[PDB]
Amino acid sequence: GGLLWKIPWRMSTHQKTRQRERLRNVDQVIKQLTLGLHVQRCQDKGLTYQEAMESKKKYKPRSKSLRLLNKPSVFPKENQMSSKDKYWTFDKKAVGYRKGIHKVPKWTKISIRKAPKFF
Amino acid sequence: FKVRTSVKKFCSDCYLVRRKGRVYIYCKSNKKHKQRQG
Amino acid sequence: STRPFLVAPSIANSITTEAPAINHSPELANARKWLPKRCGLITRKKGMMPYFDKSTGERSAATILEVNNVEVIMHRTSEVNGYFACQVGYGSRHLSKVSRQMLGHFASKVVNPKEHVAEFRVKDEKGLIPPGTLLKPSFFKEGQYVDVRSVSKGKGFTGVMKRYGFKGLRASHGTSIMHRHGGSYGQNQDPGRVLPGRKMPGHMGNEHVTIQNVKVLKVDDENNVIWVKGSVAGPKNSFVKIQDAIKKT
Amino acid sequence: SQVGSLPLYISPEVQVSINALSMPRIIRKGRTSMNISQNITVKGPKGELSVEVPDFLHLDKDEKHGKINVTVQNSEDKHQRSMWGTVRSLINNHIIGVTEGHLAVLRFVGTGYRAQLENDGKFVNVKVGASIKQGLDVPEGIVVKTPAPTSLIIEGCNKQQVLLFAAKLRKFHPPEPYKGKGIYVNDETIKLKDKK
Amino acid sequence: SQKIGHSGLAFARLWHHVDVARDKRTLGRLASAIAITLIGRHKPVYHPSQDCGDYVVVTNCQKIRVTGKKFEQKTYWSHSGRPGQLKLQTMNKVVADKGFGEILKKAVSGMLPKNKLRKQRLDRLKVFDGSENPYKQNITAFAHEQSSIPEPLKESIFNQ
RNA sequence: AAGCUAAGUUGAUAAUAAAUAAAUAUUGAAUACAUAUUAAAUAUGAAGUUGUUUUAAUAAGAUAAUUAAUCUGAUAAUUUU
RNA sequence: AGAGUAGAUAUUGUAAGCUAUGUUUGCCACCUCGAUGUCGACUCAACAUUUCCUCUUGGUUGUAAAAGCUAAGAAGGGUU
RNA sequence: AAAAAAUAAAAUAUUUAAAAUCAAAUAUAUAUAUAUUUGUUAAUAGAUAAUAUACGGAUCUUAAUAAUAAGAAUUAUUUA
RNA sequence: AGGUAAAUAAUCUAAAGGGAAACAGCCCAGAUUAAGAUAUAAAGUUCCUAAUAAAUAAUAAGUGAAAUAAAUAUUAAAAU
Repeated sequence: GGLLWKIPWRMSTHQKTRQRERLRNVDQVIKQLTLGLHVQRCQDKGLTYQEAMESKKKYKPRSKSLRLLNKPSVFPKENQMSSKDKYWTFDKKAVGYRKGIHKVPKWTKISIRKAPKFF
Repeated sequence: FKVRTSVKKFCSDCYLVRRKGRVYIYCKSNKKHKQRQG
Repeated sequence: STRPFLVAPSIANSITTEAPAINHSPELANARKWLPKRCGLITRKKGMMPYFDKSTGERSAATILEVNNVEVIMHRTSEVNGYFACQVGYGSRHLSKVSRQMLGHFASKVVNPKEHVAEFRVKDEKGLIPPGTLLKPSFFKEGQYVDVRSVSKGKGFTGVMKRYGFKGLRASHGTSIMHRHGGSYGQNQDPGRVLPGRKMPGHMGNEHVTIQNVKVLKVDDENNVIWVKGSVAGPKNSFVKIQDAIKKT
Repeated sequence: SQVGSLPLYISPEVQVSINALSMPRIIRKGRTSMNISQNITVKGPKGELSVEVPDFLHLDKDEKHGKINVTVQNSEDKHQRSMWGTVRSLINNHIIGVTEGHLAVLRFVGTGYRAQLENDGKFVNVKVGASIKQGLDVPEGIVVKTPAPTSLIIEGCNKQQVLLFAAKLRKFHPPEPYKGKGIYVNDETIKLKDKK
Repeated sequence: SQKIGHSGLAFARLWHHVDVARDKRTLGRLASAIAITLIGRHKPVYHPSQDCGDYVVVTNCQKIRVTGKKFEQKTYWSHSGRPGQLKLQTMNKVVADKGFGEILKKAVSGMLPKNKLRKQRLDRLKVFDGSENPYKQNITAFAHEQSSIPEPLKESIFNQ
């Protein structure tokens, strides 16, 4: 290994904060998507925008992917997530079966919340 | 002195000491049991 | 009446504390030093001749160091100069040769225009000789040991064989054009250059040389010479310092 | 803790005082610190001697039954607790020395192995198998005396100093195993090997 | 418009005292603080192209704070160029040789920007192990501060 | 003969001391004991270290003179240490 | 484990285990493949310390002594 | 021997875990029903080559007294 | 193995910019020409070097502070 890819094995505090923020943003996006759908469905039934926003009973999304994203068991929120799953991917060939998320290529775009139950 | 990584006390008369940032095992009975952690 | 001045509170209200003494101070260095307890005298190496011991019969080569107008010009002290030393002056010189400033200096110190001046550093204030006095060969005792400083014979631009005792290359068996050119310098590649202090041809001699623990064979105030056992660095008429041996008593 | 809690008995002749130092010094560890402020003294019949001690420690002198106690401001602080047991023990040792006096008998074992007072008590010459002469000067406070040539006695008010001196004396020739042979401080023993 | 006026006072080299006995900062933090002053970053008239930093007189430098076991561990290196001449001195040894002021100076040097003005900036730092120093008389002072200081002390300082 | 040489002559291995590595200790709690401290105190100990010693480089400092019927240098001449 | 009289750890240490190293035999073709310094000698060494001797020191029924054995510190000097 | 008692400072271990259990929280019916999520070790030694120490460098672990004033610049989890 | 044989994705190749000390391929991000006020990305905010202040733990070893070295020993810490 003569070429030096000087990437540290762990993240800085600032990196971790940025990661957390990014995670929070994707959750927010999902929430917005569900909310807009609900609003649209209220409008279709025949309420005003404000009335729809007020509504006690929020409509859950019917499409599959959205419904999965809504579930925390499948796609957890940043507040829900463990410290470890925010900053460590599962890597079967690593010692500890764990690897920094920053070592994943395009980790800033690519999402990866859920690790295996005991790894 | 047996200078080694592993430093276990052999007999009851052995006693462990922590000096100079090194674990020593001295012994009051058997002088062969003198060890030092690196 | 008083002049205008302002002073900072930070510098006024600063609690007074003396600085700790440092190794690279003069006074510490002086304390460390291995020095003789007595002054010396400047001499000229007049030549060399045999000394026969009349009891035993043993012959020893002795250098004849002449002592002429040797005089304590002034001396230096720890409080002013940082060390204790006696500025000795040797011989007599013309007006013509000596600088106006030097002549004035000699007049102030009340000595004749001098042929060679040199310091002789000592341990204590007790070792200092009163200034103006004349130092004669009887200063030293016969049989005592002395250190001897002088500038060696100039050898000119010398080769590595004469400088450093390099073996050189072979005389025969194919050797071409480098019989004496000691080879292999600055290793190769690993250093990438000639590492400092690589023994190379250069100028040799004409440098100072202390010779320690030389025995004073003979002293006589009549002929104005100190006999000294063995060799002394430099040519004839070269100036030679002489002080008690620090190593030998 | 268990040592420091033990109260010290004093006889009327001896006085255990305490007072602040002229210029207190601070011992600085990596994380923790320790400011030496107070200075305990144990004055008595045979002599007087002192212990420089931290600020957190302080005495508790009782008039009744001749007892005095020692306590620290925080026993749950580890360093303080460690100091407490030390200091109490030290002042007990001092008390013992001033009232009774500490002793250290050195018995020399070997053919021509013996001690001698050379400089009228001020230098213990020791001859223990060496061409060169061996020995060392007695410190201040220590008084040495030789009932026999082969049995020296060191005596002093400070338990630390006397026993250090004894150890130094021994160090010229500690007991060999093959023949029980050398310098034995107090009740010192050695398991003798089989000759063969 | 803002720049136009008499700029002589802005570019004036002031003299800044720091009694190390009083200052509670550790060595490195103190050195870093000094470095800024030496550069002239504290003053708004600063420009990278122009050296415009003040003098800093450090005093009672023997009482400088050093954390951990750096006083007996921390090694200062040196090398001429000839191999086998790496000179490694521990902090305490360096102090014994020169002083605590030398140590501070080294820190300050390392803090400073690596260019032609660095040496000048380093020179402006004036460090002293104890209290007494020649620059006593030239530290910045004000008339409003004079009431705090007792009467004869000022006179003694002036005499000195 | 000189010179230069080494086959020759002479000198020298640079003390003392400072802190130390390994190692050997004293008092001593935390931790009834015990433990040389990876607690506070207290000791020793190396062809190593710091020094010392020597050589060279520098030039803080010092004494001395200051417009020259003789100031300090330099060119020039005669040479050599 | 097994030697080592009697005892695994005085000294010995299998097979396996975990590392280090970056000296060698490889392996790779990534360098130029206008790098002989063509691999050995001589001249000259410099450097490391993973210490051969020399200095300090622990153990060594396997240190009585002397030889040693073994280990620690140690690269100052020296090593045909 | 030696206990204001346990509530907590005994030993002998196993252990190094939020699966389980427990606590905290989300989600559904909701006067607390289920399901999902989150919560369980530290330091030293081991340590190891060759031009030169090399966290990029300086340097960073804070201390009442006492400055307008310092107090990680390391690691773990977070805030603005 | 900077290996080799394909598969897949991206970049490079043919991509200037910011980050990763330096840096073909990694992390960001795509130069039409300016300009430089407003958001920022990746990455950072004691100094060098643009830019910060906090909480709460834990570390004392300079461990560490952008290139995480192991079986094992020791000392601790929780828990059962």
